[PDB]
Amino acid sequence: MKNFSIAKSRRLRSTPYTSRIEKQGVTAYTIYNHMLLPAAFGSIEDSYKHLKEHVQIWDVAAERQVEISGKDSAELVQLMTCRDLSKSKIGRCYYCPIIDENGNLVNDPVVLKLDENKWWISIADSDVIFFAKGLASGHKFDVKIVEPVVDIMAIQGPKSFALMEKVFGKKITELKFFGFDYFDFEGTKHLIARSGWSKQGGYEVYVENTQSGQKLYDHLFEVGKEFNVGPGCPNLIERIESALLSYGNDFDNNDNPFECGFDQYVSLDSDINFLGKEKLKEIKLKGPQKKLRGVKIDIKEISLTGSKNIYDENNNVIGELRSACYSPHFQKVIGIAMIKKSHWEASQGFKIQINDNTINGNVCDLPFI
Amino acid sequence: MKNFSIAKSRRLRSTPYTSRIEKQGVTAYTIYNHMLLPAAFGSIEDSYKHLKEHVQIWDVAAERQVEISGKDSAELVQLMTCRDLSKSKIGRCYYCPIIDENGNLVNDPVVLKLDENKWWISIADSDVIFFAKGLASGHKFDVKIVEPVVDIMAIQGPKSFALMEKVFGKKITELKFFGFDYFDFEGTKHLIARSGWSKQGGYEVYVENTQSGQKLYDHLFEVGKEFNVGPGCPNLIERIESALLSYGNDFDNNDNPFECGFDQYVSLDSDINFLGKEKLKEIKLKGPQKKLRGVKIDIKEISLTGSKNIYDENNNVIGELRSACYSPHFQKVIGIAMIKKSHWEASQGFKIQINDNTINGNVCDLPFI
Ligand SMILES: C[SH](C)CCC(=O)O
Ligand SMILES: C[SH](C)CCC(=O)O
Ligand code: NA
Ligand code: NA
Repeated sequence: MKNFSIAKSRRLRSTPYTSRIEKQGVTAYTIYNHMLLPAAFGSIEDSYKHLKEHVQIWDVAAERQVEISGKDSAELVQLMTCRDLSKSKIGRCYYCPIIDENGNLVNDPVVLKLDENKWWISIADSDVIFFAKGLASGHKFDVKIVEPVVDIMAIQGPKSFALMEKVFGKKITELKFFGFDYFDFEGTKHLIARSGWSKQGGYEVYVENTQSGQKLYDHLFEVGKEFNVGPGCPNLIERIESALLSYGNDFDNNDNPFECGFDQYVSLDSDINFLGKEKLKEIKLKGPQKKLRGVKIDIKEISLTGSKNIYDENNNVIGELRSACYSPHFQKVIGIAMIKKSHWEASQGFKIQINDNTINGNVCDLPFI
Repeated sequence: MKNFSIAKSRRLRSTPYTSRIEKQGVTAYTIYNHMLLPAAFGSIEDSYKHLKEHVQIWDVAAERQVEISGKDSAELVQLMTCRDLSKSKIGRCYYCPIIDENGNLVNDPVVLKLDENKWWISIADSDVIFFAKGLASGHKFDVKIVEPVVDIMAIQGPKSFALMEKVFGKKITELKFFGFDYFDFEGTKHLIARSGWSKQGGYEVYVENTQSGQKLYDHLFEVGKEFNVGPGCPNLIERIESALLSYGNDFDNNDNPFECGFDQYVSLDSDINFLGKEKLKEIKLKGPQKKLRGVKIDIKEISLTGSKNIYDENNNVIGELRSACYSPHFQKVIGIAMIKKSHWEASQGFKIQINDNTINGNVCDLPFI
């Protein structure tokens, strides 16, 4: 067979939105945090164009939360990330790389400060809950760690502001990027952040009152018709163009933050302790020997399923292509690659095999646009 | 909306056997430990009938290892599990429930003792490596924790013993259940255990030398025609009939071992140190308020995708059906349910609504066969 079906089970968790999206045209799934995440609603290029011009509602429930509360909750959160949260404020979100004892990436979540003693870690695809539970036990921290009942719905695209203002009124229009607050829908208060896995604008509704969230979802589709609302999901083209990096795709637990472009989030000259701080000072002094870069490849199609080596003029491996797609903006394939220090330079040429032909590409900066 | 395609990416990791199985009729995938695991090679019932009579070769690479080595490795491994490993022997495998600070299940792995200071933990679908790393950091254990390059191939079914003797000779016939040793194929030594996720007999080859394992895979197909060898995968029908429990399906991180039938693996009265030991003591003394049981249901078809409530005659919820399938042995649907203390007793009747019909079922003992 060309394509393979996904086998559903209790373990591959459905979401509060599954029944809805399966009547709205979902065509493909991925699995993310042991949960179904839509991957396509037909053509990825059509979804891309729609996202960039209108507004979409996304089931991103698979963006699970790790809730850490109690007296040592701030310290535990800080312990897991190289980002300095000492001046963090309630009602703000923070991109916080989580690192291990080697200094290598575990996850790249967004952390929400709900209170000094209550934190939500909105996670990429790894079981951060168990890292946090292991740490808390070993460090004898006084915390409560749970995966709360939170199922995010995202509202993304340029018309997201107009749609959300229609439903929630003027107060939501004051919400700054990476801020959050509480908004009423038909008597139920929902936490809403101005965030989401696109650079096309919008919000994430951290649904705790599930039935109210389901009714909100339906209401967004009803009153969003004038904005050409449609279903959607994180988009492969948009996210590669925007250089939104994906744990497990672009970087993994063999990579450190300096190989990923995360330099600005590694706080080494502060007084905070976090895992691997150690080794990260050593890495920063010598500098990385490999780093994420963009590539362009002159061909019009690709289906990347795993790393592909890229090569030099003496056919020595100089990198690994990790994410890629056809970009309508460039009218060629673009992608994200881990490249050796010899080949970092934007415009640097390389070779790659697709099917059985050697094809030229070149290195470029991130983001692409 | 009936079947949906899986969307491949680097993050949904391929295996050393993917290219082979995709020429041998794989039709559906699940995701297990962030890795592709075959779910079907066409009809499940046909696969079931074949497994029960003949022999299958399975890509179960998604059964990842956590390797913990070094001076404090034995202690860290024991810290994670309620199973007493104090008399454990090199060359033996042990079923070791992994427990958190609440006494709840994190994973149900099998642990292989390679050396006093080298342990492989063969894991179910959760990121045990991060639990280990968290614990090691807080205790400052002198250990190395890695996911090694190990990609299990299983050989399962009543003809597995004969096929493996054909390749490896008399000495493999001496291997006892849940034992392992090293066996030469074409000059390369492979760790082989008598284990696997069926009750139909066989082995798991813990392939480290990937190229050799690939050659072995091909060789088993060539020399296994005598035994009607075929490809296959963990089988839903067989595993439910055999009462093999799956983390995320039948039990999860809200459940403790005394709700799951794991009592024989919980060591409370020895000197071992592990998480949740106190709470397990507290829990064992009250007794569980819910437990896994078997069910039989009077219809001939089911497609279970998540928990289904099961009801008494007056519409009170008395449990949750968590895994189910049509069983050709019973000529009806069977399954595994978490049932409340009021309604455990074997033979207790219940109701379940499947679309337009309320269907009768009853509670039963595990195992079914
Ligand atoms: C759920 S999004 C925030 C991430 C999707 C991806 O990594 O492919
Ligand atoms: C990989 S098997 C050992 C388990 C598969 C399942 O839990 O469905
Ligand atoms: Na989701
Ligand atoms: Na696998």
